[PDB]
Amino acid sequence: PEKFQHILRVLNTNIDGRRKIAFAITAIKGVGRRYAHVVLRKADIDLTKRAGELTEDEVERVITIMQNPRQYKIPDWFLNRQKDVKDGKYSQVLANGLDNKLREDLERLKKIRAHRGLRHFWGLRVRGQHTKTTGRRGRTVGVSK
Amino acid sequence: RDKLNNLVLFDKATYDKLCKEVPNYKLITPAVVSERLKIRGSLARAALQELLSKGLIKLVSKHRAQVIYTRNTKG
Amino acid sequence: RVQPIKLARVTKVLGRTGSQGQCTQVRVEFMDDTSRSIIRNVKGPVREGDVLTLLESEREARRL
Amino acid sequence: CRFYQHKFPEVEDVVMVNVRSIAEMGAYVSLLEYNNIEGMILLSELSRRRIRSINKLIRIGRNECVVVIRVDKEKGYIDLSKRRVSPEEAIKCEDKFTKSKTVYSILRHVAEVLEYTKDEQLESLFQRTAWVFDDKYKRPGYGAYDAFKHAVSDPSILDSLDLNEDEREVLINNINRRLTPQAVKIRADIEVACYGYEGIDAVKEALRAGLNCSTETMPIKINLIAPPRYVMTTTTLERTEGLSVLNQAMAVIKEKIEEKRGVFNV
RNA sequence: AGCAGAGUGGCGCAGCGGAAGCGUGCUGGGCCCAUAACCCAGAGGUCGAUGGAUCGAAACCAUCCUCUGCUACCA
RNA sequence: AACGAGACUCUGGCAUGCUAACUAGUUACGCGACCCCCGAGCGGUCGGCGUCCCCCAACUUCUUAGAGGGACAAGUGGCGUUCAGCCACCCGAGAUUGAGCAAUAACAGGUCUGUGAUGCCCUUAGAUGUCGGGGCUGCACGCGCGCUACACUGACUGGCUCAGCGUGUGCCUACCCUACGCCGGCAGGCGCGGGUAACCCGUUGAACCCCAUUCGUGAUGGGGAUCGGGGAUUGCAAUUAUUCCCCAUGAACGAGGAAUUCCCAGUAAGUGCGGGUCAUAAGCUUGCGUUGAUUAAGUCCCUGCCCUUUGUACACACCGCCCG
RNA sequence: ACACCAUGG
Ligand SMILES: [Mg+2]
Ligand SMILES: [Mg+2]
Ligand SMILES: [Mg+2]
Ligand SMILES: [Mg+2]
Ligand SMILES: [Mg+2]
Ligand SMILES: [Mg+2]
Ligand SMILES: [Mg+2]
Ligand SMILES: [Mg+2]
Ligand SMILES: [Mg+2]
Ligand SMILES: [Mg+2]
Ligand SMILES: [Mg+2]
Ligand SMILES: [Mg+2]
Ligand SMILES: [Mg+2]
Ligand SMILES: [Mg+2]
Ligand SMILES: [Mg+2]
Ligand SMILES: [Mg+2]
Ligand SMILES: [Mg+2]
Ligand SMILES: [Mg+2]
Ligand SMILES: [Mg+2]
Ligand SMILES: [Mg+2]
Ligand SMILES: [Mg+2]
Ligand SMILES: [Mg+2]
Ligand SMILES: [Mg+2]
Ligand SMILES: [Mg+2]
Ligand SMILES: [Mg+2]
Ligand SMILES: [Mg+2]
Ligand SMILES: [Mg+2]
Repeated sequence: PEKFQHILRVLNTNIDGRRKIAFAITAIKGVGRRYAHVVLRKADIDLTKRAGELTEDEVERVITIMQNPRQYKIPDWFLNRQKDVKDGKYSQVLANGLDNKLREDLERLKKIRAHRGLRHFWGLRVRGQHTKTTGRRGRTVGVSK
Repeated sequence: RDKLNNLVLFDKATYDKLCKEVPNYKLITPAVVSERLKIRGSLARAALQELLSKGLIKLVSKHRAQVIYTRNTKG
Repeated sequence: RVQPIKLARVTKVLGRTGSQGQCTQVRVEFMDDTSRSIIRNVKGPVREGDVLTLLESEREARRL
Repeated sequence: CRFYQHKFPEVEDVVMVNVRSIAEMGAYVSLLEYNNIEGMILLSELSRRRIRSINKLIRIGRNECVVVIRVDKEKGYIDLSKRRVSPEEAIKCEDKFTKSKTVYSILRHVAEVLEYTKDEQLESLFQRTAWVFDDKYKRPGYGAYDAFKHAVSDPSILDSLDLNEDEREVLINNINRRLTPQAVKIRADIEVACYGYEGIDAVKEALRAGLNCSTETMPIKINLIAPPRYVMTTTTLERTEGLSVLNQAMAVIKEKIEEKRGVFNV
């Protein structure tokens, strides 16, 4: 039924219209399953459609709700950047601002040279896990001279 | 693994072949219909429920993990 | 090289043969003329009275 | 597809198989000088002397040349052996294997351009063309490769039956990258030691007369490996024609330095 | 200078166009109370360099370079 | 004649026989009440559902726990020098539950870091007898016990329906198990009660399993490592994230080389629940239930053990001795 | 009708 164009190019990422919407839009970063289901419910569109069955007047509404969530009554405890450390905002950072925020957070930490930044610099484990018997990336060392 | 490129929904050729197989198959299950054509297997369930609605196939068993139909309780 | 199959009935259990005690010496008659008897080594849990199938009945078992 | 006129292997033939894996009773193997049917080499049937570990004399993923001991064409069983494999048989088996792979790989442009939707195209092409390409000199000792050996050196056979489209200019190109060049070795042994000053322009009356009764300018080899042993080779032809033109060369070139002064080796 | 042979894993080598392995060495496991022997896996490749043919090469052709044996031994 | 084995103690299986129970129940109807006709009928009388309420009702079947009983190779047939005993079968709750305890002789086994057990040596005020801070967790690598997975005999989302062994307010020591109302998406907060316990949490609404949805062979909605941002609680103090919750990032892994461990029936394995440590907290261990197989009824091959005969140049005992 | 099986702070 209705073999129409399926491959979508949503902002800076490729979606396949061969999948269901609630699991197709998770291909974008910052959008998981629990977030995408809510973004699709608030937009009043159906949830049994393949992602190719959406004409150009649904996708636009879906993304404008996906990017301005607090406008459409998506709560605060549910967003992936809350009390933004340097601006006090609440937001979902979605596609490319995610990598920029992550690198900005790592660089902020390394700047004041806190301990987390020093573990991020030396490529070690940042939480409090033992590193004596895990990680194990290098090569075997020979004991016979 | 491998690459099974199945169809997410029918086209007219597969759509007529799906109605031209009804008298042929003694056992009808979603997996058999998936293997005959190139169907995403979750579309085969909808196709068989549609065929059942039109009286074209007869349900012999339905369970959570298995469904079975047969051709018009004949032959 | 061409021989038919022979069904044989077990009439006595002798002992357990093989390195691990893994097979059994058994005496059988031939289901056609009871006046015949041979000794075979059987692999499974054989009782007395069972019927074995012989793919090669011109052989006989020595041991092991 | 199938590499051989015979669909299935026959008893007492050396098939060049690919060991695909090993079970508790035997190495199951992919036969590939035939279709890709499964076969088994039995672990008892694998050596005559004691084996220290099996992961040496078999390794999964190596092609090797093993004989057939039983085939059941009824339900598709092949049993194979490595006890029953001769080094002299080892000489000829991968010869046959590579000569069959050559005809399988020449039958690719066909599948490259023809109805490659199915692979029955290549099966049909095989049973049509390659079935008859070897039944003419098989017992004399030639496979399906002799037809194509002749196709560019003497094209009369491919046109002696059906000739198809866009297959000629592929085979008459590529087999003459590999099989055609002549085994040239016939460096003539011209040994002389003269005591005259015109001894260089006295043989020059024959220096151009390597091959006689031909054109003056036809290309020959100008050689010098030692002042006492001059050397000659002429128009290449084929190496028995090469020996026919060369047979008197050592003598017809010498018959000019003997006449002036001094007696040489004949 | 010439002939012949060779150039592929640290080292010896196999590899008759559908294309990277063997034997040894190296490192770590196994087996044993322990060491050697023996078993396993891992690491390490401009297939001498440069062009060309071929649908395609380490392999065929051409030029050059580098080793080894043997004569030439050459103002 | 003595010890060890056996006997012995706890435990699991059976008693419609005994003893006797609102801190356990059943049945009956006294009942009374709710509800539906769901049956004859009217809807009432008769019935059907009730962890709804009562009995100074009758009783002990289910629950509890005491006393006795009961199994002995006793009966029957074979094999046994007709002895000791073995196999099969009837009857039966059962014809071979599981643990505790355990000898002479010994080991240069472990423990001086359990001890107001302890000899000798050392130190003893610039202490090797107390407070603050850091470590025991650091990471090229080698190894051991384990948890979660590699998905369709599955994951997800709903619905349905069943346990047993336990623990519970602390003396110095200050903290226990929780019902039910409200507030919050969640972790959690506030307010009022019960329990020193067959009395309250609790009829312990456990998980796997069962019944329906969505997915569809694609490292995918399998897997959940690593990492960013935010919110709670314990505490004197959480950074080297104590633990918990929420949105996001989404690695290896497609059944595992040479080797090697454990296991015979309510057992292996799957599955959850308690106790121990515990201001905070289990991928550990120690117990409990729940679903519940395949394979054996053997042998001495491999690794060892026991008894006899035999050989020895060993006795620090073959991991010995010993020749050039 | 018998493959290999060396040595010991
Ligand atoms: Mg006595
Ligand atoms: Mg008796
Ligand atoms: Mg009975
Ligand atoms: Mg007992
Ligand atoms: Mg003892
Ligand atoms: Mg002590
Ligand atoms: Mg002391
Ligand atoms: Mg201690
Ligand atoms: Mg003190
Ligand atoms: Mg301190
Ligand atoms: Mg420690
Ligand atoms: Mg341990
Ligand atoms: Mg599990
Ligand atoms: Mg536990
Ligand atoms: Mg507690
Ligand atoms: Mg605990
Ligand atoms: Mg512990
Ligand atoms: Mg063992
Ligand atoms: Mg004994
Ligand atoms: Mg003695
Ligand atoms: Mg002595
Ligand atoms: Mg010794
Ligand atoms: Mg000595
Ligand atoms: Mg030894
Ligand atoms: Mg020595
Ligand atoms: Mg010595
Ligand atoms: Mg010694």
